[PDB]
Amino acid sequence: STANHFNAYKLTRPYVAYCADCGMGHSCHSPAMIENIQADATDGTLKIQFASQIGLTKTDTHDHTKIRYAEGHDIAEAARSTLKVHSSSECTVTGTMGHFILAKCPPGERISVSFVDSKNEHRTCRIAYHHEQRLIGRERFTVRPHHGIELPCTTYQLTTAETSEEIDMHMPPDIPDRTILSQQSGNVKITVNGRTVRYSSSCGSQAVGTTTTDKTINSCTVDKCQAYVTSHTKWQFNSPFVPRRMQAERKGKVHIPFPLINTTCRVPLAPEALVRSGKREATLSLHPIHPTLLSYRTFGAERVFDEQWITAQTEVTIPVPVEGVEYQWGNHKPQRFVVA
Amino acid sequence: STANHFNAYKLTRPYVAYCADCGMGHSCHSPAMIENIQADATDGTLKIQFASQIGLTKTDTHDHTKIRYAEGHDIAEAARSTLKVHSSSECTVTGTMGHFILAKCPPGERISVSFVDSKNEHRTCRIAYHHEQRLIGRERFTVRPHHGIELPCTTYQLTTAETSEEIDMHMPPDIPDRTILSQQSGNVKITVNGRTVRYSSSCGSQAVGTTTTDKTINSCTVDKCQAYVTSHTKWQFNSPFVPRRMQAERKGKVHIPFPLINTTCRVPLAPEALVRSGKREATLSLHPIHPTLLSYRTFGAERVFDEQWITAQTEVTIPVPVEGVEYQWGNHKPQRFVVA
Amino acid sequence: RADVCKHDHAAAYRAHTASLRAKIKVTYGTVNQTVEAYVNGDHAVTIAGTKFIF
Repeated sequence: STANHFNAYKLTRPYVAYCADCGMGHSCHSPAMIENIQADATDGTLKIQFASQIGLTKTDTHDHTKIRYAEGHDIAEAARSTLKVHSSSECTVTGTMGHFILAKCPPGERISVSFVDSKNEHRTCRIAYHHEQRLIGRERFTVRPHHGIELPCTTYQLTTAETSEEIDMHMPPDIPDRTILSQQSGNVKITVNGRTVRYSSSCGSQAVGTTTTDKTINSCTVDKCQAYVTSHTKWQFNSPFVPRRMQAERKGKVHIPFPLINTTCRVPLAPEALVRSGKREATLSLHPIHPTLLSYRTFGAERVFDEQWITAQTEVTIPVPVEGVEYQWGNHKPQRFVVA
Repeated sequence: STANHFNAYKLTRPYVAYCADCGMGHSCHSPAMIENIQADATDGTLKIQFASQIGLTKTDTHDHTKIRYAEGHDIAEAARSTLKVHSSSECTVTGTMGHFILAKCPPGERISVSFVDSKNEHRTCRIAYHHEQRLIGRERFTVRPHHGIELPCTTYQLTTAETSEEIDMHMPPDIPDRTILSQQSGNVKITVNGRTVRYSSSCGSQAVGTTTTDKTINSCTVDKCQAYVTSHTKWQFNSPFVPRRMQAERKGKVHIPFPLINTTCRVPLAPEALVRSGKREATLSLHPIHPTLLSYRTFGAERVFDEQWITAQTEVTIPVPVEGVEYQWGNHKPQRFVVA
Repeated sequence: RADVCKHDHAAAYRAHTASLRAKIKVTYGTVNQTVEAYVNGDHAVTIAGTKFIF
């Protein structure tokens, strides 16, 4: 959920993942893999799944000094302002819950997500995400201030959760590698490790064993040491890049914080109008605004009626029948008239 | 030069640059000049030519921390973290060695180099370059991440150099000025300072004679005297601000960092298609991806070979004759069908 | 399914027959009230001295 979020943080330790685009050419086991871009909102605040613990505590302390994530040693810990959403510029961070970080970003088709608090020169990734502001109404801008807009809006939740729906984190697996232990081909050293390392050799009982216990290994393989990946008291969500080193599929639940509520919307009203009223037809002369989807629909018979995104200081002949038009040239009530 | 890069650094001292693009209207001899850009890349690393010893210590050490540079006195250097590249935003820093610095910038009108230690919050400049990534492939997005396709793309070399292409590390230069001297009104006083010192008086030893130290000339009017500063033992190439009236035309050796090799690119494959085959005509409905070209070309003596900006959710009737066609729409092998 | 499907779905209602519901302000002589009926012909607008059928 998101209420006493230490329990949801403290069920599993966070896990890092081999992303494919992570710093201009690299795929690597970053803690800044975008697990997904969850933007289910008319309000347009992206709740993207961080690869680390979204508000992850290194002792399970949900305090802004600890934005803890997947490191080599279990806490990739950093300063909680250290993230950076780079849509076209520094998108505003709105909060961190569980494994996801929610925030408003600038407009775009590709969003980068970075963390530098212990983050690797600001360890960052960059995915594609078509954050385009499809706002309601005719108008096309992010400006509340001249208060004319009172519309419905799909707002992202701004508080932490209680429980809305659980992403399942559990069952600490591994994913295939070659670099666990050390050995000269009959002289094997296996020590404590930052990941749950299975103990593998080329001959003998070395195949597995996710312990951090020191041992010498003979009668095996020089590259044959299979220091395996696993977990204990950890587990990723789904392992998108993320190899599945579980035997059985299972996890516990966690709520993506800020479940979206039906909020309002302040869209700006446009400039008012010009109505030249001649014979059988009206001319709507409008000056420009931020661009407006204006609709002139003739009310009456089989409906001669049009609508277009108008974007200049222009004039349109709304046809003025005996039935009349509906000139919604902007975000007012579109009320037309009769002949005169 | 590239391996012992301190050899090519210690051959020729760094210079200052009379850049006109220097801070929103003013432009003078700043250290934030840019000599030229290097665009040999399908990958598109701008190889900017930096005026300073960016990637060389001010003591001539191989100091990856010390982003060296030039003042009037030789070591006008800071940390390497003060180097910033802003094209339309903070582009990716790629690599630095001395006068060469390559990096992956975003889309932008002018690439802006900025040194910020003394150059007060990034004293820099923005030279005008069309940074448009001409992506190969039937599709056209900047997406590495999913396994879409490998493409051969001529990429810039991203390693340390040894030598491939000689920058003319020579031309002991000259320059213009008015201010190199001093004098208390009949005592013309020169000091040891950062100009290779010629004297130019109305007459005297501050009209001819050495300038690397203090010299007093009694009975000298202030409108007579003038200190001149030339260059020697190295230089920038043709002095793009750099008024090089030095009489000895002579060159030195420098190596451009990382000449390009045939690299790859993670090509984004799109969704495929929907076939609807009619009476000798075909209709491929394309759902949209990030925008690409799709080219319908006939099968036989010349069929209607047309291209199309595949940039939306639409359908195209590639007319599949008895001779047939080839439906290239995206990143597939474009083999179309025959009449059936 | 998407998690906002319960947050927001899309309705594809095949059409049945529909009923137009009306409201007549009546100046029924010196009576002056409003009646609001489903206009199918069965509802009797019990006016003050009125059994209207819209």
